[PDB]
Amino acid sequence: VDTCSLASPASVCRTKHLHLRCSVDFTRRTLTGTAALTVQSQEDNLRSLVLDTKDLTIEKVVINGQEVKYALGERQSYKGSPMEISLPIALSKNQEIVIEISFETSPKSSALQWLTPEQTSGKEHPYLFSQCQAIHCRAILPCQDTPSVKLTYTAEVSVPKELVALMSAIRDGETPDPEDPSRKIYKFIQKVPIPCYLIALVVGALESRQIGPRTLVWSEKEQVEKSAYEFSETESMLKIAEDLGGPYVWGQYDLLVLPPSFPYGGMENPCLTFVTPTLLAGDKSLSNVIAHEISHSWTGNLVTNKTWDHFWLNEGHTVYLERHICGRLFGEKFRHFNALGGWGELQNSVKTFGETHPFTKLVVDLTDIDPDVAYSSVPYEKGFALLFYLEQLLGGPEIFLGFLKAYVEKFSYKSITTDDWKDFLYSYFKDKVDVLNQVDWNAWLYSPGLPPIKPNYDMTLTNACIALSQRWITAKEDDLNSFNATDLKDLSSHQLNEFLAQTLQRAPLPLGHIKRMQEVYNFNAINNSEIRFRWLRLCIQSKWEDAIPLALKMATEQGRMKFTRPLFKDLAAFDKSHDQAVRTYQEHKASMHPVTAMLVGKDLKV
Ligand SMILES: c1ccc(Cc2ccc(OC[C@H]3CCCN3)cc2)cc1
Ligand SMILES: [Yb+3]
Ligand SMILES: [Yb+3]
Ligand SMILES: [Zn+2]
Repeated sequence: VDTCSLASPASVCRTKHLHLRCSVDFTRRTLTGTAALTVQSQEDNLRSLVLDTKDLTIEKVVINGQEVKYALGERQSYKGSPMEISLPIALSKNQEIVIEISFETSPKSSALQWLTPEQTSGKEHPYLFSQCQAIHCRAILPCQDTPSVKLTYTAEVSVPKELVALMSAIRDGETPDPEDPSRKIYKFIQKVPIPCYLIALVVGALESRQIGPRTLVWSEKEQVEKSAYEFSETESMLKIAEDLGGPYVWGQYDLLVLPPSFPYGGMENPCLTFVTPTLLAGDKSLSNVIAHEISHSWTGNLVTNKTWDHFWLNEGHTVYLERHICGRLFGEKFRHFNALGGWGELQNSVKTFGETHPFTKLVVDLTDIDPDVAYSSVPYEKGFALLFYLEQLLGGPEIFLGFLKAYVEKFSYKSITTDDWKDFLYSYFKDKVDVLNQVDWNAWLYSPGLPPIKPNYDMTLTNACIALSQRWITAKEDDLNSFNATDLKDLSSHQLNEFLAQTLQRAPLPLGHIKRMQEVYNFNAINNSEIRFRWLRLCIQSKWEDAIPLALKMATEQGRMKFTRPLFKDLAAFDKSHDQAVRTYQEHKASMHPVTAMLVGKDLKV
């Protein structure tokens, strides 16, 4: 059972389909309409069921054409309020009925960010986007808000006629709205069963450009050309992913480039991946995020974690596939470079939480924990590290990719636990059980801290990064003259980033060192978001007051939490910028994404 959901579990009843009919009201910042849930009883004599809700106003519940009794329980913090519905006729096992709930969202919906025209590229029209993962779908519509249940869906969405609606589904046409000529209705169909966290909606002044046989990129007009170029490797990556994972079942693979406040690098919404505009580096160098989102089309969207305690199944396997895609495109030495960088990020995460912290376990226990507070690189990188270690134990990448494909095929359209995964690993590799039994399963799956063993990494591309980082760390004042722009001449953007990551792991450095780094490398000029993030962190941690306005600007001009949270935290930790950091958060809080505002507030103790 799912300790993050208040709804009836899958063992009691299962939602098979959602038909959503709604209207997006920008004047009120509300979504209003009806959610018709087709529900299948899993029990004899079923007379009631419970759904998740969060800050929803319920008008009525209709079954068999008549209003029925319901009750909203008390709010249980971030979990929201349970909604018990009294069924008019007792159901037999496997009987299906349709329950139509009339509802309206709150402007404060934690699933939604409502943007004013000023907050968009075009400055004329407003914009709305959703982000349900993990447990925010209940803040859009009443549902069994657990990934243990998979449903198909159809939707009709009425929007102001100058705007476009898109969803995690196949577009099924548009018409003027008969109830309001100032509006358009956009229709959508998702015929593959999905967990509700994958329900997504965007409304805005959107344009599209074709970039491959099954891919359009969508954004505001101002970003279309740059996005088409940035993500032009998409089809090549989809082809490799199909080779590794099996058939792509979702029809199209479109991309949507969101406004800068989108809180994450990407979200693998089926048919329509959402990405941060912080990927728009100009040189395709941050395309691994696209590889990651593509990979979720198998690991996550087809094979799904049964509860959020098992989130590493989604992420570890996706990072594993991501790094294989990038290895195929750019070589095995590059895969190792990225794998080793990932271990570095895991080191950082473990150090941040502390080596005994429960959020550093691979399988977590989210009982009475807000999923958004637990979120970190751990499931990604500790999960990847386990799979990479197993690859090395079991005879290499060709062999292990055989397992991955078989795993996806075995559990397609299902929701599974860590034990399901482990049982299948043992089944697939039955002739290697002696090797499998050498793994310290209790440590890897259930213990906090760094894994009990570190995999073997090729160091070829990393060596120059470490060498230069070490030169800086061990430099004394009289060595600073020796550094020069030529030091960087043979380093790729990825290597510059890794040099900064290595150096940040030892921060602070002396202020004069950091001043010299700017003098000779001109890192202030680099617009690549990953590099700029790490550089500004290094500058702030090393107490360079000149970097304060730069870091405040980056923290607020975009909202990807990977960057915004640590920049604010670093600015708060620096005495010279502390008061400004707090004031800046206070001033921006009302117009921030609701989850980002919550987490930055928590980080700052404000
Ligand atoms: C370990 C850490 C967090 C969680 C809960 C969780 C899972 C996914 C989440 O997704 C949020 C963003 C990540 C990228 C797009 N969605 C958030 C919280 C479970 C295990
Ligand atoms: Yb159609
Ligand atoms: Yb010296
Ligand atoms: Zn992911």
